Amino acid sequence: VSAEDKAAAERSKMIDKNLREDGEKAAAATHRLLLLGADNSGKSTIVKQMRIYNSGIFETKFQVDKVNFHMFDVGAQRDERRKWIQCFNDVTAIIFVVDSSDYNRLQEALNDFKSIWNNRWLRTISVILFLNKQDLLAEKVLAGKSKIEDYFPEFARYTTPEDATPEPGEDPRVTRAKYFIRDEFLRISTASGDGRHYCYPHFTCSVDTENARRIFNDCRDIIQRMHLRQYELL
Amino acid sequence: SNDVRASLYSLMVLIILTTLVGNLIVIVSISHFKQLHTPTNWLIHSMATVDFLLGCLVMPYSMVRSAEHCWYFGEVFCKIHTSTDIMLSSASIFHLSFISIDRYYAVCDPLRYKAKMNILVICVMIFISWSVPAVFAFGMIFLELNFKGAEEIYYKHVHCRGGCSVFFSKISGVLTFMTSFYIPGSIMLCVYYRIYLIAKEQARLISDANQKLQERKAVKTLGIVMGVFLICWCPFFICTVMDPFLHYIIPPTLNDVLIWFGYLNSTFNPMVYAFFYPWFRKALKMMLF
Amino acid sequence: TASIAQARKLVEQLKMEANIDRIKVSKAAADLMAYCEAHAKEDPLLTPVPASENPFR
Amino acid sequence: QVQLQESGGGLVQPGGSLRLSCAASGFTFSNYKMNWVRQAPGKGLEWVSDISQSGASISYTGSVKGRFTISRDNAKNTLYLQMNSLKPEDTAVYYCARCPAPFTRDCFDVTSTTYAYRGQGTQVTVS
Amino acid sequence: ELDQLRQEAEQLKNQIRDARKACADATLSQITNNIDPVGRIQMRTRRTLRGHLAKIYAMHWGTDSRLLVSASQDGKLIIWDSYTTNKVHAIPLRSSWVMTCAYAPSGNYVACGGLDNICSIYNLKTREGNVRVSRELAGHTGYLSCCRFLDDNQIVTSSGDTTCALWDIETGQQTTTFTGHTGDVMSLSLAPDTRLFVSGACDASAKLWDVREGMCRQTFTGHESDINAICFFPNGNAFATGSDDATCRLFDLRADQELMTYSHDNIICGITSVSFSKSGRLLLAGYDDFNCNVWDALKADRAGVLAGHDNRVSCLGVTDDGMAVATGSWDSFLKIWN
Ligand SMILES: CN[C@@H](C)Cc1ccccc1
Repeated sequence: VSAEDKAAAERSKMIDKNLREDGEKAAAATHRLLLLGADNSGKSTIVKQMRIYNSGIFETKFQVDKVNFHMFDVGAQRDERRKWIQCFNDVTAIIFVVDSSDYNRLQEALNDFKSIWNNRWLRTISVILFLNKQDLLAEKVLAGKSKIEDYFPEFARYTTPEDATPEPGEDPRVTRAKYFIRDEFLRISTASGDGRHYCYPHFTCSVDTENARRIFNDCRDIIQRMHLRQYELL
Repeated sequence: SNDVRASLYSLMVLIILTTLVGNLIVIVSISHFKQLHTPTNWLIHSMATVDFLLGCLVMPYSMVRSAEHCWYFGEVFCKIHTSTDIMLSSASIFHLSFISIDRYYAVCDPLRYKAKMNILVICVMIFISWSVPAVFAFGMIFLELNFKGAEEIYYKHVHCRGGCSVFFSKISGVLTFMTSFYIPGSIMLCVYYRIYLIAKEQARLISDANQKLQERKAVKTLGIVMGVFLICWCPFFICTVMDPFLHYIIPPTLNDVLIWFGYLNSTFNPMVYAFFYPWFRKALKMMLF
Repeated sequence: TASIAQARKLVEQLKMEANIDRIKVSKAAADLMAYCEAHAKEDPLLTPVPASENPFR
Repeated sequence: QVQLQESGGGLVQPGGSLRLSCAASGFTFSNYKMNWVRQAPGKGLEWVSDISQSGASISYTGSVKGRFTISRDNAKNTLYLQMNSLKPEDTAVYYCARCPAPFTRDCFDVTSTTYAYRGQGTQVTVS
Repeated sequence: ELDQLRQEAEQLKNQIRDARKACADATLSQITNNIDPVGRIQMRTRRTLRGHLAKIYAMHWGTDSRLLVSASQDGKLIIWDSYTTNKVHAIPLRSSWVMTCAYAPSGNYVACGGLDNICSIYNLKTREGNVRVSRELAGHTGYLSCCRFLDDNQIVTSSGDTTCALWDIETGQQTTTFTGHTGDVMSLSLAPDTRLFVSGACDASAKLWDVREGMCRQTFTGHESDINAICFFPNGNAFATGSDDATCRLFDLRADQELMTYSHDNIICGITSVSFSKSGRLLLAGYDDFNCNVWDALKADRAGVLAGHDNRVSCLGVTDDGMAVATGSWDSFLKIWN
């Protein structure tokens, strides 16, 4: 009514217009990812690879097929994560990088993944699993000095999957070891998945350039399955 | 046959009541809850509005025409009623087609879906589905070019039909078949076939992944969605487009059952598109308490 | 050295806390009750004010 | 006040057996998962075993399967770790870790450096 | 030696336990059993403030009881005029992951922070009329969980690095640092006089801090899990803590002991936020089941429920005049109840 009330309403309308502009760009047209990994992991190399496309949290922005991705990596945070990891309950996917060549810490990585998977607030978030350090894993397997079955006795009985596609120059032992690790993660993935979220394993290296495309395709698949489930098509 | 026609009146009254009520629940639920305020739900809300207006503005007079076998409301109101009939039927079909297109973009363009299928484009879709049918129907009916070249046949059919009917010529029949039914129906069928293939592939992949270690929902859902539409509309439109070439052999009561299948489509649309999905039911229960 | 220093600081804090002058629970409950009784007539949420006087009509 | 007290330990010959026990108080013992973690000299904390609220589901680390077996007694509010076939690499301080929240299936920070709901720890040495 | 020091700590803990046991001559429940209950409390959603794109993580009331600042994890602070629902400001944050916000008692500034470990101060009354980042307080080695203004120049913040800190906004330096918590400090509450404040942290412990001396005066325990929320009683002689074990508890500073426990067998979800009404008779608590239980603070009876939020209730505040209650939620809507 009055001049002051009209001015307040006009300011509110301008604020709403700016909010409408913001709700499209950087709010709904961009996909947010959480990047997780241990100290020995190579998630820094993953960030460096994705870049070509004193405290707090680190953000990486990259584009694939004109789709905007914001990948977040926690910086100066303590080792207790049951509180600040609730902030990421709505990200499209979680990038989980694992040092597959470190047998001694594979169980620690598996427990990390299991806690991430079974969390109440991350109960609907798909995990993109990067089994990093494949070259180092190959060297360690070929050397034979480290007995992988001494950490995981089930490996003495595990047989490589029939559909396991190996590299042209992959030694059979390397394939068996890498697929054993992948299946160790996938057992946790499937033992508690009610179809609300899925895990997408990938074998990666520090020199690999396909990680951005992997993330793009996996986010596409995640959202496609989410929509299919929403419309009772899945 | 007083008793039989009274039973028919009761049956058509029941159909109108279910259509009106179900569409009213859909409209109120979508418009009330801010939880459901999303562009796809607004497409569904517009479709429900079209169905409700078909229920209240069109069906009862066609019931009178069917039960009394004649028109009591005069030439002017018959023209208005035919125009509204055609407009609202085509608007409902267009809404179905646009919902299909939205679903196609949701499933086959997951990453850019939220940016593409925004409120502006959905409003454009609603405007098209409300306007193109209106212009087409009213222009055809009031300018009388639907029966151009068939004046005597049109009048003979009108007299036989009980006072007035939905009459088309060969060219007008083909044109209305291509506009109201064939194009939206083909778009819907193609997009839903693609969605079916994608859903089957994804289901097979998930099943294989879960089988390597340690329901056919798409078939059921898409079968319901496409079968309701086909059963309701395909017979009427096919027979109507074939009729002028057959030289108008369709006798009364057959057009009646067919157009009442068409109305049954509007009766069922809320069930197929709103009540079928658990989220809408959850919102409705939230309304209950 | 870190553990023993932590223990020393913890025992110092525990002494500081043990030096507190505590009050009987009955008096604390009585004081809380007295505050609630005194300020009951000024709590719009306890006793809804008429729609004519609340701003969120 | 939440407190967990482990008991048992000391020297033992290789191939020997131990029965580690933890007495828990200050919380509803039956509402939480319970874990066993250990820290060998010069190494970080390592998760050893786990057991659900009712004891229905249990887990072990690879190097422990077939040797240790975790047990839970909700009536007595006591957690046990029967340690058989001990080996020199088992020489470590054993802590009992409480799940941070009740009724939850995840155990996020049980193995962290300064987790609040861990026990004081008991030292186990194998000759 | 370490063993001797820990044995001394055990002896001192026994001393404190016995001393506070001697003071438990009665219980608040049996003292208040003789007063009639407040009754079946009813509150209706007067306003529903929408406009946030993502989950709301915190909100705070201005001292005038009209303006309202809320923080959302879409990277936006919005100042609402609760009377008219109009927006007053929309501050774009440099970091999307805001976990807390504050409103200066004078209303000139607002503060916020989160996973960036930085408390940013925004000048709401810039001469040019555009909100500017007045200061960016850095130094905490963990996410900011809470922050509260003492005045236009001093602010107290709690962080996930287990420490609270008192800052001078003008200079931007940590005037005082509060240490002693074993886990993340999750909530904070200044006393009415701002001479004292209490912080609830993981390790299921609450501590009372004196801002001038900069030391812990009392440590309160009794919760079985993390303390997610804490609020001072209007009198300032007591406070209430909400925990992850689905329980609220009331502590008295002078009794140095827990007085009452607010729990029900059918409630098993954790508590995210607590607040008192103006008289302190009603204790409002938010839960992970997106309900809010209105507790009779003196009787421990559920006086009512606030329902209507679609997703987790994250924040909850009562106006200075006690006229209304604002609750935010992970569904991105704020609701004013009365
Ligand atoms: C009964 N109302 C439709 C059955 C008539 C019609 C004809 C052509 C196009 C659309 C609609």
